[PDB]
Amino acid sequence: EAKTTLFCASDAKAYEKECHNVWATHACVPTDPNPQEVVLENVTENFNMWKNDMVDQMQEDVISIWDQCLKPCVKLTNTSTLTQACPKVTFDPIPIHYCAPAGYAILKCNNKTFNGKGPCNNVSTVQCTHGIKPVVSTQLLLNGSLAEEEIVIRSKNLRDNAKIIIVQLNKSVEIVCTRPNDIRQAYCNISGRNWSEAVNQVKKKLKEHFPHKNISFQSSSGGDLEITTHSFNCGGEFFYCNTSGLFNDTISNATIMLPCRIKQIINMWQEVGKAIYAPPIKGNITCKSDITGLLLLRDGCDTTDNTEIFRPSGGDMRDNWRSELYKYKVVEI
Amino acid sequence: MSQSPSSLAVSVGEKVTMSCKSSQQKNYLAWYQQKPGQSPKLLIYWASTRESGVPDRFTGSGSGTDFTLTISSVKAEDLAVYYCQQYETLGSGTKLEIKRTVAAPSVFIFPPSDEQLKSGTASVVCLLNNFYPREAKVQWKVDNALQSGNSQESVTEQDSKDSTYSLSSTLTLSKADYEKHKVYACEVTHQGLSSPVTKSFNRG
Amino acid sequence: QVQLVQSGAEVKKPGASVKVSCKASGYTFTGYYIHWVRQAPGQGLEWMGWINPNRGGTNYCQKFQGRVTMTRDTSISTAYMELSRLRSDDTAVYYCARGINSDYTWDFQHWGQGTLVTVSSASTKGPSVFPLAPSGGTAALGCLVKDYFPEPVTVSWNSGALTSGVHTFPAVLQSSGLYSLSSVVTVPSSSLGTQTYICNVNHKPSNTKVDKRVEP
Ligand SMILES: *[C@@H]1O[C@H](CO)[C@@H](O[C@@H]2O[C@H](CO)[C@@H](O[C@@H]3O[C@H](CO[C@H]4O[C@H](CO)[C@@H](O)[C@H](O)[C@@H]4O)[C@@H](O)[C@H](O[C@H]4O[C@H](CO)[C@@H](O)[C@H](O)[C@@H]4O)[C@@H]3O)[C@H](O)[C@H]2NC(C)=O)[C@H](O)[C@H]1NC(C)=O
Ligand SMILES: *[C@@H]1O[C@H](CO)[C@@H](O)[C@H](O)[C@H]1NC(C)=O
Ligand SMILES: *[C@@H]1O[C@H](CO)[C@@H](O)[C@H](O)[C@H]1NC(C)=O
Ligand SMILES: *[C@@H]1O[C@H](CO)[C@@H](O)[C@H](O)[C@H]1NC(C)=O
Ligand SMILES: *[C@@H]1O[C@H](CO)[C@@H](O)[C@H](O)[C@H]1NC(C)=O
Ligand SMILES: *[C@@H]1O[C@H](CO)[C@@H](O)[C@H](O)[C@H]1NC(C)=O
Ligand SMILES: *[C@@H]1O[C@H](CO)[C@@H](O)[C@H](O)[C@H]1NC(C)=O
Ligand SMILES: *[C@@H]1O[C@H](CO)[C@@H](O)[C@H](O)[C@H]1NC(C)=O
Ligand SMILES: *[C@@H]1O[C@H](CO)[C@@H](O)[C@H](O)[C@H]1NC(C)=O
Ligand SMILES: *[C@@H]1O[C@H](CO)[C@@H](O)[C@H](O)[C@H]1NC(C)=O
Ligand SMILES: [Cl-]
Ligand SMILES: [N+]
Ligand SMILES: [N+]
Ligand SMILES: [N+]
Ligand SMILES: [N+]
Ligand code: NA
Ligand code: NA
Ligand code: NA
Ligand code: NA
Repeated sequence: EAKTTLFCASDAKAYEKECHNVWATHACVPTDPNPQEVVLENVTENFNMWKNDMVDQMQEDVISIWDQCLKPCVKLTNTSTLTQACPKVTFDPIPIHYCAPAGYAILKCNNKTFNGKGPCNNVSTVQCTHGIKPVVSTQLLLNGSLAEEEIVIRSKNLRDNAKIIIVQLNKSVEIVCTRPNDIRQAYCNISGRNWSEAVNQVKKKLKEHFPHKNISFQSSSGGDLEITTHSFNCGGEFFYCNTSGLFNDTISNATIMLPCRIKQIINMWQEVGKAIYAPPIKGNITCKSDITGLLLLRDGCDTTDNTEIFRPSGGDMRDNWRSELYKYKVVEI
Repeated sequence: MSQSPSSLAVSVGEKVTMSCKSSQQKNYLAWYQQKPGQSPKLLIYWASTRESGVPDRFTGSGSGTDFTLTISSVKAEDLAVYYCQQYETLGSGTKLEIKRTVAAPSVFIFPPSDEQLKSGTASVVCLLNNFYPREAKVQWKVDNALQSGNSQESVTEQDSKDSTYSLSSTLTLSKADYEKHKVYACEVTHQGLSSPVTKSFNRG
Repeated sequence: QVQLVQSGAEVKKPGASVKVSCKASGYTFTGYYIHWVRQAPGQGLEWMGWINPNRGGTNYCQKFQGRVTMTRDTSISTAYMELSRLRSDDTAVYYCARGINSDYTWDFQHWGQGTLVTVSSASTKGPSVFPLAPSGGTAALGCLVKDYFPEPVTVSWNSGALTSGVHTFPAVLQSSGLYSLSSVVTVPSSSLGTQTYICNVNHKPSNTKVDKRVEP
C-alpha cells in the first residue's frame, strides 16, 4: 500500500475537435483494449474513500483540463489579475480511465453495498478504473456510476453534521436543462413521478440509519449561488438552477420545472477566486443528464418534531470524484 | 448530555472525578473549562490527548457512553465550570467549588460623594473583603434605626488564588432623607468574627 | 497566535434583529469552519450553527431554523451571525469558535471574547462614576459606576496598572431599571498621599470613557 503517479487512458480521437479529446490526446494514453480483472478469492482489505490520493490527482487533472478548455476572459485572485482571450470551445465530459504504472496495481471492491469506508470482502485488482466522466456539478451528482444492488449512503461520519453525505442511486433520473432562443434565462425539466419515486427510496434508506424518525428534504441553508442552486457546465456555459422544487416534502407527480440562469461571473472551485467568462452562445443550449447521485448535509441539533432534515450542498469537487473512486485504491506489489 | 455531579466541593490537594454519560465505533469527545467571566477554553480532545499547555494533572478517560475527567491535586486556577461536548451536544456543566479555612472579612465603609449628593440621591457603600465562607449578614442602620427595602448587595465569584469572596452592599436614599439623619452604620455577622463588627460614620 | 475579535455589546427590542461579527486573524480564514454558540446568563452552552468560510455553506441548529442567518466576508476574514425576531430568551453572550483542524472542527481551541446581546425595551444610557474615598495599616478605596445600561462596563485602575487586590463586583439591577456596580482596591494608608488612583470606566454601548480621581 503506497502512493505513485497514475496515468490516464481514454478513447479520445486525434481528429475530434472537442476540447476534452484534444487534452486527453496530449496527456492520456489509448484505452487498453484488453482489461485484466483479477478476483482475489476469500480476501478482505480496508478501503477509505475519504483519504484517497487518487481523488487529489484527478482534481489536479480536471484543473489542467479546465485551464485549457474553459479559459476565462478575466481571472481575479486577491493576489493576481489575468485578462486573456477566451474563445468558446466544444465541451462534453468524456470517460477517463486511471491506470497504475509498473510495480503497482489498483484494487477494486466488487461488493455492491459497500458504503465506501471499511473492509471489503469481494476484492479484485485491475490495471485501470472504469470510464469516469469529469462532470463538475453541485447538489446533484451527474453522469456517474450507479449502485448495482441498492442505494448506498457514504459518509466519513453520519453523526457529524459537518461531513458531506454522498448518496449513490441504483437507477438514474433524467434531467433536461435547455436555454431556448433575456438571453440568460434557462430552465430544466424533470419527471416528478420518477423524482418523488427516488426521494422516497432515499428517505427509506436514510430512515434505516435514523429509525423512529421522519426524513425531510428542504432547500439549502445558504452560501454562494453555486451551492444554493444546482450549478453545472453545459456546452461551455455555466448554469445555475433553482432546486427548491426538488428537495421538497410535497413533490408533485407532474413534470417539475426548475428556473435557471446562465452566468458569466463564477466563483472558481479550482481555487479561491472569481472567473469571468464571455456572454452565452446563441441558439438552443440543451443538456440531458442522468442524475446518479446526491450531495446532502443534515441539519444539526436534536429535533423537537422528530424529523431529520437534509439539504443539498457541495462545493468541494473532490467529493464528486470520491463518488466514483470510492471502490478503488492504489497498492504496491 | 448527563454530567455529574452538578456541583462538586473539595479542597486543595485532592482528586476530583466528574463523569459525562452519553446515549448510543467512535470514541470522540472534548472537555472545556470556563473560568468565571472568561470564555470557555479547551483542555482535552479525542477522549485522551491533552491539548498543548494543559498541565500534566488533568486526565481524561472512559469509553462507549461513560466518560470521565479526573483532576489530580485541585489548584486555585482549577476552580471553574467544566463542560463535556459530544459533537454538537454539551453537558449540563459541573461547577467546581473549593474549600478553605475560615477568613475574617476586612470591613470598610464609604459615604456618598459630594458630586452625587449634588445630583439628588445618596449611596452608602459597605464592603466585606476577602472572607470565607460565602454567607454573611450585613445590616444597615442610620443612627440606631435599621433600614430595609432599600439596600442591594453583590458578591464576586470565589477568588481563584485565595479561594475567598467579597461582598458589596449599597444603601440608596434621597438627598433630603440623607441629610435628615446624621449617623450611618454597617454591622456584619460572620463565623470568622467573634462579635458583630460595626464600622460607621456620622457626617449626614 | 490565532485571534478572534467580536463586535461590541448590543441592546435590541423584541421582534428586532441583531448581527454579531467575528473577525479572524493569524491563519487562513477560508481553511477552517467557524461555529457560533450562545450562552444565556447563568446557564449552559448552546450550539447554534456553523458556516464554511471557503464556500459559504451553513448548518443551522433546528431550534433556530427560520430566524438565524450565517454569512461571511472573505475579503476581510469576518463571519456574521444574524438572529431575527428576537426574544427575552435570546439575551445571552454569543461566541464564535474555531476547531483545532478542518477535519475535526468540533474541538473549539479558539474563542472570541464574546458579544453580549441584551433584549429589552429600555434604551442605552451611560454610567456616572462616583469616588469611594478612604478614611496606618491597609485601607480600601473604589468607585461607584451607577445608573447605566446595558450590562457590559469595564473598569481598570491606573490604566490597568493596579490589578492585584482589585475586586469589581457584578452589576445589580436597580428599581429604576438601571444597573449599578462598584470597583474597589485594597491599598495601604502609607500611599494615600503619594500614589494617585484613578478609575478607568468604559461603557462601549454608549462610547463613554471616563477617568475619575479618588482621594481622601
Ligand atoms: C451527461 O450524459 C449525457 C449523455 O452522455 C450527455 O448528453 C450529451 O450532452 C452533450 C452536450 O449537451 C450533447 O452534445 C450536443 O448534442 C446535441 C445533439 O447532438 C446531435 O443531434 C443532431 C441530430 O441528431 C446530430 O445530427 C448532431 O450530430 C448532433 O451532435 C447538439 O445540438 C450539440 O451540437 C453542438 O453544435 C456546435 C458545434 O458542434 C456547438 O458549438 C454547440 O454548443 C452544440 O453543443 C452537441 O453535439 C450530446 O449530444 C448529448 N448526448 C446524448 C446521448 O444526449 C449530457 O450532456 C451529460 N451532462 C453533462 C453536464 O455533461
Ligand atoms: C462479487 O459478488 C458475488 C459475491 O460477493 C460473487 O458472485 C461475484 O462473483 C463477486 N465478483 C466476481 C468477479 O466474481
Ligand atoms: C459489503 O461490505 C459490508 C461491510 O459493512 C458488509 O456488511 C456486506 O455484507 C458486504 N457485502 C457482502 C455480499 O458480503
Ligand atoms: C434500488 O434500491 C431501492 C432500495 O434501496 C429499491 O427499492 C429499488 O428497487 C432498487 N432499484 C433496482 C433497479 O434495483
Ligand atoms: C422514469 O424512468 C424510466 C426509465 O428511464 C422511464 O421509462 C419513465 O418514462 C420515467 N418516468 C416518466 C414519468 O417519464
Ligand atoms: C414518522 O415516523 C414514523 C415511524 O417512526 C412513521 O410511522 C410516520 O409515518 C412518519 N411520519 C411522516 C410524516 O413521515
Ligand atoms: C428558488 O425558488 C424559491 C421559490 O421561488 C425561492 O424561495 C428561492 O429563494 C429561490 N432560490 C434562489 C437561489 O433563487
Ligand atoms: C415544498 O414547496 C412548497 C411550495 O412550492 C411548500 O408549500 C412546501 O412547504 C415545501 N415543503 C417543505 C418541506 O419545505
Ligand atoms: C401522486 O398521485 C396524486 C396526484 O396525481 C398525488 O395526490 C399523490 O400525492 C402523488 N403520490 C406520490 C407518491 O407522489
Ligand atoms: C487573500 O488575502 C489574505 C490576506 O492578505 C490572505 O490570507 C489570503 O491567503 C489571500 N488569498 C485567498 C483568501 O485566497
Ligand atoms: Cl458550477
Ligand atoms: N463497470
Ligand atoms: N446569502
Ligand atoms: N498488497
Ligand atoms: N496538532
Ligand atoms: Na496564469
Ligand atoms: Na450576472
Ligand atoms: Na465579458
Ligand atoms: Na430581559
